[PDB]
Amino acid sequence: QYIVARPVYSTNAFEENHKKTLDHLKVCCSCSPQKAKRIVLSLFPIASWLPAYRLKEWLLSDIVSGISTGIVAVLQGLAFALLVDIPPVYGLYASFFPAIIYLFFGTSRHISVGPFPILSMMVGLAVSGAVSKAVPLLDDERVRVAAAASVTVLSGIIQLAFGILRIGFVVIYLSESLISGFTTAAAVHVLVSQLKFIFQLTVPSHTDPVSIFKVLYSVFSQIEKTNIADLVTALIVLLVVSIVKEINQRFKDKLPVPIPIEFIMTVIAAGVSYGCDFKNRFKVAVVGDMNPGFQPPITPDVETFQNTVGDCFGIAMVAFAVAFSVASVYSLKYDYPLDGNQELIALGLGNIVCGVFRGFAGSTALSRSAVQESTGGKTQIAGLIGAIIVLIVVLAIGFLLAPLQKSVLAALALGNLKGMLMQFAEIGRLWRKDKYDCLIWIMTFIFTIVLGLGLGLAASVAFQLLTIVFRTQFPKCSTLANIGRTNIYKNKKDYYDMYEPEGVKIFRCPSPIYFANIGFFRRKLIDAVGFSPLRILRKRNKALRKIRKLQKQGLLQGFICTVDTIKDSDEELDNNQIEVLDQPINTTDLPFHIDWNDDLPLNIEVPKISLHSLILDFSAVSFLDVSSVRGLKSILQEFIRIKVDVYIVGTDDDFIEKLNRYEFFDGEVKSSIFFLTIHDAVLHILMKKD
Amino acid sequence: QYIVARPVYSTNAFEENHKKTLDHLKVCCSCSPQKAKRIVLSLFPIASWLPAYRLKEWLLSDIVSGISTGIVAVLQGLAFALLVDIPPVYGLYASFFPAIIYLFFGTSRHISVGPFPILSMMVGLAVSGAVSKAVPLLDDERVRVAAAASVTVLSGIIQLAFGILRIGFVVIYLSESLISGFTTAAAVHVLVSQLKFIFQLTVPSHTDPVSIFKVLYSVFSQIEKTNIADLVTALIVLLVVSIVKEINQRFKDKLPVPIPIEFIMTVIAAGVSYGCDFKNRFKVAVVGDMNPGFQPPITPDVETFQNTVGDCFGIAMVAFAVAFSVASVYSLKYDYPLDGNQELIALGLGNIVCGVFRGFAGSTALSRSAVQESTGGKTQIAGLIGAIIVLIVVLAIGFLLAPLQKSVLAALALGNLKGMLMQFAEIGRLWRKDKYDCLIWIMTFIFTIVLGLGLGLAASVAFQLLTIVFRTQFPKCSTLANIGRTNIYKNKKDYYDMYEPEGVKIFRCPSPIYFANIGFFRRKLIDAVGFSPLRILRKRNKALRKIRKLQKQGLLQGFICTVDTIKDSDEELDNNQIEVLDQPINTTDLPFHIDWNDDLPLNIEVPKISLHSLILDFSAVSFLDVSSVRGLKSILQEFIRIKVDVYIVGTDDDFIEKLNRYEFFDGEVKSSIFFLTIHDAVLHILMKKD
Ligand SMILES: CC(C)CCC[C@@H](C)[C@H]1CC[C@H]2[C@@H]3CC=C4C[C@@H](OC(=O)CCC(=O)O)CC[C@]4(C)[C@H]3CC[C@]12C
Ligand SMILES: CC(C)CCC[C@@H](C)[C@H]1CC[C@H]2[C@@H]3CC=C4C[C@@H](OC(=O)CCC(=O)O)CC[C@]4(C)[C@H]3CC[C@]12C
Ligand SMILES: CC(C)CCC[C@@H](C)[C@H]1CC[C@H]2[C@@H]3CC=C4C[C@@H](OC(=O)CCC(=O)O)CC[C@]4(C)[C@H]3CC[C@]12C
Ligand SMILES: CC(C)CCC[C@@H](C)[C@H]1CC[C@H]2[C@@H]3CC=C4C[C@@H](OC(=O)CCC(=O)O)CC[C@]4(C)[C@H]3CC[C@]12C
Ligand SMILES: CC(C)CCC[C@@H](C)[C@H]1CC[C@H]2[C@@H]3CC=C4C[C@@H](OC(=O)CCC(=O)O)CC[C@]4(C)[C@H]3CC[C@]12C
Ligand SMILES: CC(C)CCC[C@@H](C)[C@H]1CC[C@H]2[C@@H]3CC=C4C[C@@H](OC(=O)CCC(=O)O)CC[C@]4(C)[C@H]3CC[C@]12C
Ligand SMILES: CC(C)CCC[C@@H](C)[C@H]1CC[C@H]2[C@@H]3CC=C4C[C@@H](OC(=O)CCC(=O)O)CC[C@]4(C)[C@H]3CC[C@]12C
Ligand SMILES: CC(C)CCC[C@@H](C)[C@H]1CC[C@H]2[C@@H]3CC=C4C[C@@H](OC(=O)CCC(=O)O)CC[C@]4(C)[C@H]3CC[C@]12C
Ligand SMILES: NC(=O)n1c(O)c(C(=O)c2cccs2)c2cc(Cl)ccc21
Ligand SMILES: NC(=O)n1c(O)c(C(=O)c2cccs2)c2cc(Cl)ccc21
Repeated sequence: QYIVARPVYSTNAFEENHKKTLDHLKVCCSCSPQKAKRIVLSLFPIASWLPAYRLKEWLLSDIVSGISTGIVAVLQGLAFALLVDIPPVYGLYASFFPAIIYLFFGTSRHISVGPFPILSMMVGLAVSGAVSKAVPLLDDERVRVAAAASVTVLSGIIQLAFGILRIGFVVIYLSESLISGFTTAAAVHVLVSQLKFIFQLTVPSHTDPVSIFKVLYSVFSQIEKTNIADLVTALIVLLVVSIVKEINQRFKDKLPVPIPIEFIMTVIAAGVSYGCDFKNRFKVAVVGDMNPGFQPPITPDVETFQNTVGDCFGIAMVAFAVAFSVASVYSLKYDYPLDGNQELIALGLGNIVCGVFRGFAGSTALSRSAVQESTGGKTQIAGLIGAIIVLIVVLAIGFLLAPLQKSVLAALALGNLKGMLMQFAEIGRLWRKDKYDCLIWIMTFIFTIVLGLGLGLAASVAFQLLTIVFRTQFPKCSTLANIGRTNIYKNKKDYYDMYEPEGVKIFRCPSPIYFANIGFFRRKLIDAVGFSPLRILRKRNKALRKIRKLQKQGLLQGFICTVDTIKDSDEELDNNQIEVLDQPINTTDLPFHIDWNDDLPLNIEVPKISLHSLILDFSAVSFLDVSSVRGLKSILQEFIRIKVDVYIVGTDDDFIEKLNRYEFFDGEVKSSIFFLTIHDAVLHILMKKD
Repeated sequence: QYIVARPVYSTNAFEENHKKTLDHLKVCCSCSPQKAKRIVLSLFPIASWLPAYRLKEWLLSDIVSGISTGIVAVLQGLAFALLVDIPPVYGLYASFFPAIIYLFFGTSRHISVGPFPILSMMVGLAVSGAVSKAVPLLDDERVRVAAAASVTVLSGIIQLAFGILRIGFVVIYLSESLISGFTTAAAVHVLVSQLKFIFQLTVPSHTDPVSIFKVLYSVFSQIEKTNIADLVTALIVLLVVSIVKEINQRFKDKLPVPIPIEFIMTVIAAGVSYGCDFKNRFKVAVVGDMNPGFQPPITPDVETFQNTVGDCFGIAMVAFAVAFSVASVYSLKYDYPLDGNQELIALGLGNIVCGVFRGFAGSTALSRSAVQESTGGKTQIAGLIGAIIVLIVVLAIGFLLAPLQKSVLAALALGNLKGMLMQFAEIGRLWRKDKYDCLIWIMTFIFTIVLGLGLGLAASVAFQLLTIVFRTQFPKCSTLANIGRTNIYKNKKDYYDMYEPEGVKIFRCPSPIYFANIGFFRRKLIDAVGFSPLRILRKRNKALRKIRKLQKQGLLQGFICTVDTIKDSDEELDNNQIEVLDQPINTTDLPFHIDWNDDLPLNIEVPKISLHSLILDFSAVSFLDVSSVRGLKSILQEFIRIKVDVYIVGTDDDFIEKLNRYEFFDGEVKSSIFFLTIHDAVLHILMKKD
């Protein structure tokens, strides 16, 4: 049973009966020989797991996973190089250099970095913006490569500058409702942007607010020019891949290393396209012969930095958020301490080295990481084998992809959109849960469809921040009362036999009071008390001025009258003199001790007040700002001058220690109004009144 | 003394011992004859105070205040029409039509609407943007008037659309730190923009990111062309007005209706400029003769709506925020119910009627409202007399301002910048108070100086919203303990003789848990408990799998061994099989009842745990979202499967009623874990353990 027999404490009788107990530059600038061995081995993390490498139980699994992710990285390299309007050889450069740099500088053991379609589509939008903003067949796709490389270099520089300044916690402003709303709209963007390769149409590059319908108009105005031999091949590839992926999602009994339908269908499509001369019989958009070898490095152009300095921030944000959210899943499994700041440095170095050698930007993909982890990827040596496969495709076997339809690539990339399109079926899962994150989802989807991918992310983040203000805009403030003659105080409109003491009003605001809900708090407090205290103070001051005017006239003196009725000379105060009606009342010059409650002398009318104390339950108020401290001080000054005691209960110690440095406590609003709980304020009032 | 002898309640034993107690379209669509008389008399509020008009005590004071504000409105009309590059006659139209419309449609009794310099400067920027974006001496200032009228019409339409949709609470996103940071930067903008009239220079219109230094470069590159006869006159006017304003701020004894130095200095300057032929002796920039009469109305141009649709939103926001913050001061005095939604409708109608008749936009000014209220303005009839004065200046006495220097106007408008420039001396008043609103002030000032007035307001609002996330990003989570063997639980690192029970950990997070602080909450909870529970669950599952493998081999059977030492066959789990290490443990198929704490059989190693229950004090957690509910459910599922009881205390009723519709409670995380306070959870643990 709950038995308590303590005295009544009031936060100053408690702090005197139980006694309590440069700034950062001398702990962060101490050059020690034990700290450099931590800093270097956390900056260059290949010296930490490569000596501690269990060879005999990991090498074969890493080799198998490396081959099985290198084939997928080759097939996804020259398929994401079509979302950018560059030749498809520049997609193989994008999946080789970051996989080499992340081997030396990365912390995650299970992701395989390369390109992934949302970031390559954002790069494809930014390069068309840089082309359309620059001052003055093969000469068009030269400046596309030369500007995509510079967009990649600038995004890597931004990511490296994030990683050096140790701001790796920027992923927490990217809640999963915003990610789930951005991802389906990016999937719709991919599905629309890959229509011009299935139908084999010619679409000009659009870079504007809404461009998901400009591409739709430019495609659907020339449906009569659709190559049937490309559409039939893309439809045949698309329904086989979905059926075999459905079979691979089910049927997982006696089935190790599930059947790769993408590689098999690509081999079959390339063999058919070579054997029957599909470039000459029909007229298809075949992937031409790539130059065997790498390209010499280019200097990044300066005039395209100043044109796309806004899009590279969004590219860096998306490339860090995706590569953190994917890697944290495999970090919760296997229990390794993934470091957020080193990921930005590794991805920035990988993107810089990729952009110097004419690649394009990218981070890890969810499907390639799932292929690398599901087939037994133990460490990042599988990424090295996956990069060696792309190296041997670039150097030697480049002619084997020369009879590739370029519509089977767009059909394969439309294959695994079902993972990002099923999240449409969660709005109903969010409508019956919060109705604020459903709003965040809907507004993120609308802003990403309409305002593109660069501006839509910033607009959805700015709305996600406004949602938190919407949550605490109109709090459900209530009035409390006692249940069962004990220390249980709950809401008055809930239980039956609640007892409320005489002249005590316990008020509770269940939200942190800041600038958007201080006026609402004041209005709700005035409506719950029953009067405005400034109105009663002004009427009391008017009555006191009339009383002392009658005393100066020689009528009053307790307070006996001479005549029964006087004239009702309502001396109204003009401007620049009405501010004396807000002054505190002093009755030291009078012999009587008026209380403004029983009655007054002749034709003096003052509204009555039954209160003598109110209690503010501030147990849920988390913080205050200058506007709340100013408004709260203005409220308590009206409540104290009206002879009503105020108590603020339920606060802990650093709340009072923060309120000390707000110039809150003066000779009127003393520091002895803070009590511990609600019940020892009611007990203090009851032991003070009698 | 505090004596309590209640039983121990657990939010389900409490709700069964004390029994408790279309949606809005049928209360908002009820056409009643008593509701129309409220709606019309709140929409057309001149029918409410004009019959209730105490004539014999208000008429003379309203006439005096009307004359004294009409002179100031005339002198401020054709001085704010120089911040826009229009002829000065179009400033007298801006202070006449809104004062007539606000008489019929306004609620405040003490503001005098007209132009005010921040909004006219924003109009002057937007009109230059509309000129510089339009496709193709007197022909330049024709399109300035024709585009400023359309910017005014669009801003009035936006304000009227705000007032009809009843969103009049948008001023609460405009905290006083943001207003105080925006106002001084607007004052610096006014002081720089009025330099070309003192020196009498020719400056082209700049409309861009940063333009406070483009005007400074265009002025200070041609200092050698400064008219000395204008600079000397502006300096003579400027130091007299400041001295007499200092004398008027002090010396307020036997001094009614303080001496207007602006009208006297304007009369003296005009008389000197006429008597000595200042347009011919020197070569000054005198205010030319205005056409006597109004202008016929124009249709607003459509092509300039689409160019400045972004700036008109900022003009409407500033025009509502200033006219609300000024009117609320005189609404707190005199006690009248000012309505926020009617102010938007009245200002929108005033701006529309002003923009049709070739005026420009505006709301009330602080100085004109102070002049109208301080001289005895009782109602809005003083605004009507102030408009009649502007009418008689436009119609008849227009030649009296024709010898006006146009540098004395810029010198007068630099006079009362001291009210908006002294707020520089509050950063030190905000540095020792919060250091978040000092940051809001500094970032608002920097964004308004750099990004102009239109974009700077939006950027400072977007940073003000981010400040609230910065306040609750890293909360100061703590561990509590008991003081003095009673129901007082406070922070463990504060007091000396705090007692903590055996195996109980009371944890407290003093912030609402949302998406930005759920990972920090999980990391702080794991660091305060002392272990990760998923690690102990995985090691317990590995040990249990080894135990049952030894049982299948025929060695174990309580739990006696056969041999002393076995081989250390560490059967490590591959991928797609390691997720069985997170499953709950069941020991129903074993005869023994292992507890994972004392010891285990041969070479089995499990980490020990001293906990058996932890308590989460959620009294300060105001709300949750889907990310917090998901992460909290994931935390409690690890803590329950490890055989550690969890209790969540300090929550009130609608917190549990909200958590019901989150799919939070299942067969594992039952609803019986919620307790009332901290002490009756500790008492429940102590009465359950023995
Ligand atoms: C939820 C909503 C309110 C958020 C804000 C949406 C706006 C950002 C969208 C909605 C309508 C859009 C406009 C709809 C149509 C057009 C015409 C379009 O014209 C062309 O592409 C050229 C046509 C030609 O040259 O003939 C240019 C973009 C624009 C202005 C769009 C710009 C982006 C707008 C303003
Ligand atoms: C806000 C969401 C929910 C709906 C979006 C509706 C509109 C904003 C969209 C739908 C149809 C779109 C239009 C569809 C086709 C075109 C043609 C397109 O191409 C041209 O005009 C090329 C030049 C020419 O041929 O004249 C320019 C964009 C435009 C006007 C689009 C502008 C944006 C529009 C009006
Ligand atoms: C804290 C985050 C938001 C990054 C820091 C702010 C950036 C958004 C700013 C700071 C430096 C700025 C740059 C400073 C100088 C220039 C050169 C300038 O070159 C010109 O040709 C001038 C005329 C013009 O293009 O407007 C173009 C803008 C640019 C790249 C600016 C683009 C915007 C930048 C990158
Ligand atoms: C958000 C924070 C952590 C980012 C910190 C880094 C940025 C402040 C720097 C990194 C690289 C900088 C860029 C490096 C080079 C240039 C080119 C420079 O071009 C010129 O001056 C034009 C010269 C010419 O046209 O001849 C304009 C600034 C800009 C875009 C810089 C803008 C500022 C950037 C993005
Ligand atoms: C606190 C800071 C980081 C906030 C972001 C600041 C930017 C929005 C500012 C800082 C530097 C500014 C730039 C500094 C100089 C110029 C050159 C200026 O050039 C001209 O006016 C034309 C010159 C010519 O024609 O010769 C155009 C604006 C611009 C790009 C400014 C645009 C606005 C910028 C990028
Ligand atoms: C961010 C805050 C704290 C400091 C701001 C520093 C810069 C962003 C400012 C200071 C000096 C400014 C410059 C001062 C003078 C000019 C000349 C001005 O006029 C012309 O160039 C006209 C055409 C010509 O004559 O070439 C254009 C803006 C510019 C470059 C300004 C651009 C913005 C600058 C670099
Ligand atoms: C909820 C708040 C933020 C207001 C609602 C959204 C507005 C910001 C949008 C909705 C309608 C939009 C307008 C819809 C159509 C047009 C015509 C369009 O005309 C053109 O010549 C098209 C090409 C172009 O200028 O880009 C110019 C943009 C404009 C005015 C748009 C400007 C932006 C507007 C006002
Ligand atoms: C924030 C919410 C509450 C505002 C609600 C009102 C707006 C949605 C409306 C009110 C007036 C509208 C404007 C009225 C007229 C026009 C002109 C119109 O011009 C054309 O279509 C061009 C025709 C041509 O060039 O021939 C473009 C949209 C625009 C700016 C409209 C944009 C949308 C506005 C601002
Ligand atoms: N598992 C696997 O081998 N693959 C995929 O999952 C692919 C996708 O459709 C992706 C959509 C978003 C990221 S990947 C894919 C595409 C090609 Cl061209 C070759 C192989 C592929
Ligand atoms: N009280 C008064 O009569 N006046 C002022 O206060 C003036 C200002 O400087 C203002 C600065 C911001 C708003 S007003 C002012 C200017 C002129 Cl041209 C004529 C009279 C004036």
